[PDB]
Amino acid sequence: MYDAIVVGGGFSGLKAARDLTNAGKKVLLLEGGERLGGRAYSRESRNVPGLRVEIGGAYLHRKHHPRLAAELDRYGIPTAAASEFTSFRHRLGPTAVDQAFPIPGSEAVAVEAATYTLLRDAHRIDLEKGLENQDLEDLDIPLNEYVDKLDLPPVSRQFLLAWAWNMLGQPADQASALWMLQLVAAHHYSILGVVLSLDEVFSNGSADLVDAMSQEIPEIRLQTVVTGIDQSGDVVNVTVKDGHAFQAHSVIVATPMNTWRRIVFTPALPERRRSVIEEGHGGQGLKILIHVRGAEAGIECVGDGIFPTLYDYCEVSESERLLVAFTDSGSFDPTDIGAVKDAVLYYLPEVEVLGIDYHDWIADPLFEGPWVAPRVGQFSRVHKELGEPAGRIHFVGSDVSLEFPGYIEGALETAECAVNAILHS
Amino acid sequence: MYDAIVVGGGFSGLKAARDLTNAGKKVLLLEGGERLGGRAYSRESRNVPGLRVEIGGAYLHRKHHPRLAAELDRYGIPTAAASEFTSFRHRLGPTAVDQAFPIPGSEAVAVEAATYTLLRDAHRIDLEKGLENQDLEDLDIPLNEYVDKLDLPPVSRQFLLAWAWNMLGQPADQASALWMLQLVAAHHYSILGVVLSLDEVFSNGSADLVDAMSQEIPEIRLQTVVTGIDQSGDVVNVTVKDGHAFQAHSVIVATPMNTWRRIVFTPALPERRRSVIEEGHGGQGLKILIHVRGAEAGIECVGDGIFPTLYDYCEVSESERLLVAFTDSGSFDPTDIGAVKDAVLYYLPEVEVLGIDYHDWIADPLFEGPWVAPRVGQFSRVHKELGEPAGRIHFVGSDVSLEFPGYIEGALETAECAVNAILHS
Ligand SMILES: Cc1cc2nc3c(=O)[nH]c(=O)nc-3n(C[C@H](O)[C@H](O)[C@H](O)COP(=O)(O)OP(=O)(O)OC[C@H]3O[C@@H](n4cnc5c(N)ncnc54)[C@H](O)[C@@H]3O)c2cc1C
Ligand SMILES: Cc1cc2nc3c(=O)[nH]c(=O)nc-3n(C[C@H](O)[C@H](O)[C@H](O)COP(=O)(O)OP(=O)(O)OC[C@H]3O[C@@H](n4cnc5c(N)ncnc54)[C@H](O)[C@@H]3O)c2cc1C
Ligand SMILES: CNCCCC(=O)c1ccc(O)nc1
Ligand SMILES: CNCCCC(=O)c1ccc(O)nc1
Ligand SMILES: CN1CCC[C@@H]1c1ccc(O)nc1
Ligand SMILES: CN1CCC[C@@H]1c1ccc(O)nc1
Repeated sequence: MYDAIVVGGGFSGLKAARDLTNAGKKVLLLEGGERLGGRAYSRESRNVPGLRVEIGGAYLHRKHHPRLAAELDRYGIPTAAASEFTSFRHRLGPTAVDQAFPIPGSEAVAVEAATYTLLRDAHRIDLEKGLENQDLEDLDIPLNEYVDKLDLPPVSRQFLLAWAWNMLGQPADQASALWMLQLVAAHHYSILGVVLSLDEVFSNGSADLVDAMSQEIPEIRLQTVVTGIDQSGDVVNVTVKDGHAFQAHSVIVATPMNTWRRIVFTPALPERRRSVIEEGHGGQGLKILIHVRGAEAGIECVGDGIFPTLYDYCEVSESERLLVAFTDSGSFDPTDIGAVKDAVLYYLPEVEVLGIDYHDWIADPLFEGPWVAPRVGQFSRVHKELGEPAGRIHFVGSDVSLEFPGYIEGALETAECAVNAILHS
Repeated sequence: MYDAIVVGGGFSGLKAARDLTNAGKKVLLLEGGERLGGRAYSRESRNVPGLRVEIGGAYLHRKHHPRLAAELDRYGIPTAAASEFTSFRHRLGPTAVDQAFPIPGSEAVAVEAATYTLLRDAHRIDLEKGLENQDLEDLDIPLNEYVDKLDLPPVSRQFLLAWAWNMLGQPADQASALWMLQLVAAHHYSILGVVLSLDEVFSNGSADLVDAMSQEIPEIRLQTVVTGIDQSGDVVNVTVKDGHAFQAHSVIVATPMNTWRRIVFTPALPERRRSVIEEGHGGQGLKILIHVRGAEAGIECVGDGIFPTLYDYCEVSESERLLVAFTDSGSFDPTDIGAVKDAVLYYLPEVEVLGIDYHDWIADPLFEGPWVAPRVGQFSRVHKELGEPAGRIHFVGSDVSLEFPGYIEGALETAECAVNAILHS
């Protein structure tokens, strides 16, 4: 038997398992798949042989993300500034300006006012309490309705909705305004910070840190899918798809929220939690790497396209590049290459699409989702609860972070909490 | 005897006297000087013969200033867009950008935050109540201290303080933060609107409207300085520097606040009012028209100069122009032409100063001040009261407007109030 079993080998699981190990505990980490790192997934390009790409999480900001910064410093892991953008090719209408902040002067007053309104709303949110414990229900409404109340003129209206489509992985009519405001809160109550936190990448890929962390973890089982967690006895029993059970005093669930519904918990999880767990969150984020010819370097495009954002990712050669597009998988089918060409040519009519690369996170049974975003009405019913212990079973992950949800920093933050909870026992 | 005597023939007095006349009242207007229009003063340039200039109030915005808009439409008075600015020559340090909004991206987050803080503060202010009736005392502190609390980085810090020096006619250490916030409130709670309301000028000068209004006023006495207002009897008696007294049921004081202290009121004015009336406000605004050679058209400069602002005013010829500078008369001596040259050359080292033109509003015994600005601590003690009736004696003027203080619109607004008060009697 173990002091602790950690279920799931993303950053959250890895941290928990390492930190518990180093505290002198006997830890087992069970990972269902063939790799560690979870939604942090560097690998070779499908389009360009020998090219290493990030197919999930990539970007960080040392100052919004201090735990991650610490990890990077700990292992001497190199980061670099993302390629700064020099060419702006927006589709925000004829009054827009082609720079990084594309709002014209004629909109300045409206933006000023909307800025005050948004930040005043975000300031209603205390990040410690949970979104369900703060009388925030009036904000838990479709983002398109919230934004209609702001009565923004067209460039700023469309610019705000494009980055919110990007950031949430949801179209405006499925996104919750409260959740948008939560992201604002999470970035020291800054609308601007939401985009500015896309500051740096791993020079050598996220696997750098994955590998550094795992090397400190003594017991790991890959291809071990947990199907059962049973704390009806004195010691927790963890059953597994094709193997013998494992036992521990404590279990950490460090798997994605939208997979919890596939595990049988005994006893059943607290009732307040059950519906949302069954529903899942509504995150439909879709990140497409696009291999292209004819693109100048340093392009950034924001607009009203089916790709709200399209921007430079990496130089492939003197004529070729990868770009990255964000949309959502409800709205867009990345396997329809004619659709990809149309969405790119909308911004960049001179560019030829050579291929795309993505991961279908939503179809992956180890995930059933990209990053977290609630359906309208979910997180004002239940939110903080989702990341609280049920007896000896802890829940961690980016998905349940109050502080940094949907970011790597959130995976680290939740793990930190569970480790400490456990070490006091 | 009259139904009403109006004392002072600026826009406030003119409106009151006209509107009362048209209501069927018997009105006398007494003006102490040789002209009508008061701090709206078009005249021929001291520097350039045949050139008509505005030596006080000039700028308006039809949408912030609806009464003024109505007056212009009433008499068919033509306005034009002020010369839009195309050349920016700021002194805001090396990270500043030479455009109308000079804040660099590196400051964007700080500006966002400060914007929220300022507007949240301005929103404490209800424009109807008076600055003394709202528990705003914590804001009634030197602007430099308030701004130090914002902890702004240099370009935005200096940009904000430059326009506030301009707008208030006071250096940061004599200006009240509460008053700055009042100007913000007055512009539909917009920091930006404070500057954007410099939208248009009178095509033919402010005298256009002065003359249109006065033509509707049947009894006017120029060179008639009021020295006494006595409402101890049943009918008000108004005594005058060199002449027989005049009598009326009602008197409107439409003279500048800083001149009230020279009139003997009988009985004495309500005690709450007396100290501030004796002090006067601390407005030291100073507007200098500068005749120059070598200046390109469309210049605008904001910076940390003894002139916080310096901008284009009018084309004099192909080589010559007028610019306008704002500073304050405590800080700067406009009769020291070597000082003027230094202050211009700081922004514009290629420009030759040929002459300056201004009016010493502060030395003018008919004014004793430019536009209103309170000393720190004044208007949180007494403010609304200054513009309230004392028995049969009304107080109007830009100086006492809650809605639009220091603007022409405020002169119209206060007059409107007094007229209506009187017509209900
Ligand atoms: C397209 C995309 C782009 C992103 N971009 C960024 C970004 O730029 N910056 C950033 O900070 N974040 C980014 N992220 C979000 C961030 O990457 C994730 O929220 C974070 O990595 C999640 O870490 P975690 O440990 O909570 O979960 P995961 O990384 O999901 O780890 C969960 C582990 O559980 C395993 N598992 C599932 N079921 C079982 C089972 N029953 N038994 C055993 N194991 C199981 C899975 O294999 C997985 O390894 C992105 C995510 C996606 C999808
Ligand atoms: C340099 C400067 C620039 C300005 N720029 C602008 C601008 O761009 N836009 C804007 O809207 N406003 C501007 N103004 C502010 C605005 O012009 C004034 O607040 C406004 O015109 C005041 O009108 P009023 O009727 O209250 O008083 P005033 O115009 O001051 O009229 C007061 C009248 O009382 C007379 N008087 C004084 N004592 C007596 C006495 N005892 N008896 C009889 N008469 C007396 C004076 O002669 C005067 O005619 C500016 C002002 C100045 C000084
Ligand atoms: C460099 N930090 C964000 C700058 C502003 C911006 O618009 C942006 C968007 C995406 C990205 O990768 N980098 C920058
Ligand atoms: C044109 N309206 C204000 C534009 C912005 C500005 O900085 C400004 C300042 C003075 C002035 O006369 N006009 C404009
Ligand atoms: C997918 N989200 C989750 C955290 C940050 C990441 C992301 C990365 C790039 C981008 O353009 N938009 C969002
Ligand atoms: C003197 N203030 C009083 C109202 C507006 C006026 C003014 C005019 C021009 C300028 O640059 N600053 C202030």
